[PDB]
Amino acid sequence: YELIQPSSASVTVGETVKITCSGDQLPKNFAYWFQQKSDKNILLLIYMDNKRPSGIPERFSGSTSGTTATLTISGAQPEDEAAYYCLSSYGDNNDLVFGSGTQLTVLRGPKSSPKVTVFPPSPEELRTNKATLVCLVNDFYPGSATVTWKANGATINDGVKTTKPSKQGQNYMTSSYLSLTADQWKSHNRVSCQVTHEGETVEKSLSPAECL
Amino acid sequence: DSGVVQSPRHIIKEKGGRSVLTCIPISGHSNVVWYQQTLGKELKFLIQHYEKVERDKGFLPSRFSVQQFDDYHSEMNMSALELEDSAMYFCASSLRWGDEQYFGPGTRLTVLEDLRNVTPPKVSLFEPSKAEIANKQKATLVCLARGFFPDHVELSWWVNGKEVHSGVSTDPQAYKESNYSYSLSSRLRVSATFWHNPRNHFRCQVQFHGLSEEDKWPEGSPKPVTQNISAEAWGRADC
Amino acid sequence: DSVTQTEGLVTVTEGLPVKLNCTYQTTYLTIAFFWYVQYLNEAPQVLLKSSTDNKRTEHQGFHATLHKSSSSFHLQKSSAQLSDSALYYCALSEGGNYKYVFGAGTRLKVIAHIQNPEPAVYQLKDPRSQDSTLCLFTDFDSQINVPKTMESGTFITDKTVLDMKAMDSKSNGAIAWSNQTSFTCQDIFKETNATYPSSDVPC
Amino acid sequence: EVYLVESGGDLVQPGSSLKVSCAASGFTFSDFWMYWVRQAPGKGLEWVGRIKNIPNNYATEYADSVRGRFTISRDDSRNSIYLQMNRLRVDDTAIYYCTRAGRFDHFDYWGQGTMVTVSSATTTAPSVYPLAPACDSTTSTTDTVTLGCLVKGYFPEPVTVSWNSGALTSGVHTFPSVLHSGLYSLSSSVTVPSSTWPKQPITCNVAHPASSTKVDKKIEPR
Ligand SMILES: *[C@@H]1O[C@H](CO)[C@@H](O)[C@H](O)[C@H]1NC(C)=O
Ligand SMILES: *[C@@H]1O[C@H](CO)[C@@H](O)[C@H](O)[C@H]1NC(C)=O
Ligand SMILES: *[C@@H]1O[C@H](CO)[C@@H](O)[C@H](O)[C@H]1NC(C)=O
Ligand SMILES: *[C@@H]1O[C@H](CO)[C@@H](O)[C@H](O)[C@H]1NC(C)=O
Ligand SMILES: *[C@H]1O[C@H](CO)[C@@H](O)[C@H](O)[C@H]1NC(C)=O
Ligand SMILES: *[C@H]1O[C@H](CO)[C@@H](O)[C@H](O)[C@H]1NC(C)=O
Ligand SMILES: *[C@H]1O[C@H](CO)[C@@H](O)[C@H](O)[C@H]1NC(C)=O
Repeated sequence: YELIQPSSASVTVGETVKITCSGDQLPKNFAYWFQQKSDKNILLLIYMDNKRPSGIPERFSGSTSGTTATLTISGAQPEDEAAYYCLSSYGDNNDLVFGSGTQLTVLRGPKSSPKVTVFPPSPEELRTNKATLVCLVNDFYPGSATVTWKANGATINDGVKTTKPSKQGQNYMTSSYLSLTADQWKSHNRVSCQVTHEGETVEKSLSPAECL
Repeated sequence: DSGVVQSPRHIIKEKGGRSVLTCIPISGHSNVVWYQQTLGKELKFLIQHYEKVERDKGFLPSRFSVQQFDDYHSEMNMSALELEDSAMYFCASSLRWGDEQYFGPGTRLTVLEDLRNVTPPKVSLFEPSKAEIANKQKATLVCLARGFFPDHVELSWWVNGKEVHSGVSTDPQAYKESNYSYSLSSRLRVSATFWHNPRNHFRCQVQFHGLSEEDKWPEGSPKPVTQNISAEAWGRADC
Repeated sequence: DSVTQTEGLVTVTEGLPVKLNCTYQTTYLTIAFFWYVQYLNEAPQVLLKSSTDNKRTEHQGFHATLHKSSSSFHLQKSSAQLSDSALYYCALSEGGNYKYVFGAGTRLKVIAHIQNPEPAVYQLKDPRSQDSTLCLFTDFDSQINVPKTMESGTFITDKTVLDMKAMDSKSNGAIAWSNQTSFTCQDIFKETNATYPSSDVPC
Repeated sequence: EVYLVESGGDLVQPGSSLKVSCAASGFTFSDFWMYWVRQAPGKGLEWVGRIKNIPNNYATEYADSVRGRFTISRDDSRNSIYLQMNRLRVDDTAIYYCTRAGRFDHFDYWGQGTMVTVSSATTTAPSVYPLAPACDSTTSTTDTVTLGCLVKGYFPEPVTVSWNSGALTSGVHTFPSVLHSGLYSLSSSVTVPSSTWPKQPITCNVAHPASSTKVDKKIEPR
């Protein structure tokens, strides 16, 4: 069948969170909780839906009632913000299955602001007659900031591509790109990259693209 | 029924586990009492009930709470099971106060630390000895069930599809081959003539008892469930 | 209150008599005394029960007469069959408390008597797995003390009687097995008073 | 010291066939069932199948997602299990992980994995282009300075991007890749104090395992 798991999750350092995995055949089959860090390493947190392996944090309990097993991170910590997948079986041949994984985020408190950094197309880049404008944004917490470019004060919606990664222990980042016809940038006027940091109507503007 | 009924007859569980025992008293009898036999056989009084759930208490652990029903069906609620609770829980019944009690088949439950330690046995049929046959004019078939844990087994001999007891001798109690490994052997003796008969079948069946419905078995190997493992051989080895 | 009875094992040889001692201690008027026999792998069943102070209460072999004076419901059986091998419980029911007192218990092990003892230890094989250090000690006297294991991987069970298809005498057994595939039945069976018959296979 | 090493991944055209293996070391491969598990980039963990040992008839079981095309095989003589994948589909592109299940150990050790790319495209060598500002956009808090490299034009598995061959580790920022017209792209930033680079070398060493991408790009000023 299918195993349900909340799409995400959020807990504040020190406090405690609860991830639920609902499985129709849970009552009949065991559960297993795994942890996947940005590093992509698979970590077995709990097994037999309530027996934690030595070497793992005691704050990782794993109860399980009826058709819903649960991982419980007591006094959640920072280095705990990663992916969580519940595992179990189904059918006569005990088929195996994972949940849709859960993305818990650990709130800290130090609300920082954006740190944009636009970058004009490379000379050799234009050589290939290509204008790829890289607009970055650093040191910010928490909410994702929608980095929208603008041309002469009018949003741009073509050839763009952005992300919303988060690494550097307590430090979020992004890499909002933007392609452009070499003869579009050479013939452009006000290449922008408006960032919108959470909590504030933020607009680090930094209206770039002006010099030569 | 004019006979006490007890269920289940075998319960294996892990600590913290929670099971329930059942007892169908002999029809007519009002007085129902639950007894527990521990290591070596020492009948101990738990809680007695007379005509509905009227009671005279005993050493019945608070975790265990039994009650009677209209049909007089009485069940024993076991909760927070511990290795110490590993016993033979018999249920006896009787009529008016003072005359002849009747024990049911009993429910032998075994609470263990690690279920994963449960495991079926390995039946092996060892044929007679050429010597024995010649000298004593007899054929002794040795059967040896090995490496299994909960000594919840019952070896049975089967010759030609029919069960047999004449000439059979199973070990009284299974030995502890290891700390987590038991073993039980038995033997059967038939004439050198019967053994020689190639049209004669011999089967040693070992009824093992494992987990059931509440099969919360680790998803890393086969759940050892109650089962029948055997080993069979025919007549004279062909020369 | 209590009903104390013999604590030994009372080993007996078929044919000789038996006698399990049982005395009681009650504060109320006893209503009836009973003897329970619980056979290996079986629930405890009544063997016989009594209420009068002299009724050679008889049943499938056993007999036991009660005597209030000296407070006793002793049990005895002249001839002892191997079937009698079981656990025995002495109990009673007394007035007032309604109590149904039970006796500690007494194990009973009747052994066989071999006419012409033919001590012998053979080594049987297993067509299945290649490993199989098995030995069979049979027809040895019912009084000899079968040796015990001296090392791991090895093991010597306890003697056991078998009476094949009602024809004649029975036979005492005791099998041993080990992993020390270096040993032999004679060695495995330390202190040996037997013949270890064996040789190469014809054909 | 229990070790599980996957091997065999590769980028191959759809409808193809790939046979990846899983190596073992640090235990009795004997009393353990092994399993296969892949995972799509942004997708969750997905179980492929399992293969019991000999005492269990080596019984094999596959998820529904690949019951008729994917197969597993065990080789005790080598202490390994394999995955024969046929009629592959792009949606098969993933990193395959193999784990184990014993009498008491369950899904404890996982291998690094092995990438399988099922797509109708070819290794498109990357192209790194220096990123540098200095357009004194009056409102300069240039307490520090940043820049990097724009690796663009690659598509195969992940790549590597160092700086000054490691020396520079603080102030670096390798963001997550980006799918653009079937071609990947990635940049790497670095932040130092205003007076540290125009003088000291701020080179970035890009790599692309797929195709010998021994690149170095001494970022000179404009
Ligand atoms: C048994 O008793 C426990 C008390 O801890 C209770 O939770 C449970 O519902 C009872 N179940 C039965 C079948 O008596
Ligand atoms: C279970 O049995 C195995 C083998 O007998 C033993 O190694 C282990 O210590 C036992 N208990 C547990 C929790 O593994
Ligand atoms: C197992 O053996 C250990 C010795 O290490 C002993 O302490 C323990 O009581 C034994 N447990 C069982 C269930 O036999
Ligand atoms: C196991 O025992 C049951 C009941 O005695 C019998 O019906 C069944 O055939 C046995 N199984 C085997 C494999 O002999
Ligand atoms: C009572 O006497 C008999 C006769 O020998 C003996 O076997 C029994 O052990 C005695 N009772 C006790 C408690 O020793
Ligand atoms: C053989 O004896 C036991 C069981 O066969 C086994 O555990 C042991 O390793 C072996 N003997 C020795 C001395 O190792
Ligand atoms: C040794 O002791 C026995 C007991 O069986 C006696 O019958 C006999 O004289 C002796 N037999 C052997 C083989 O030593």
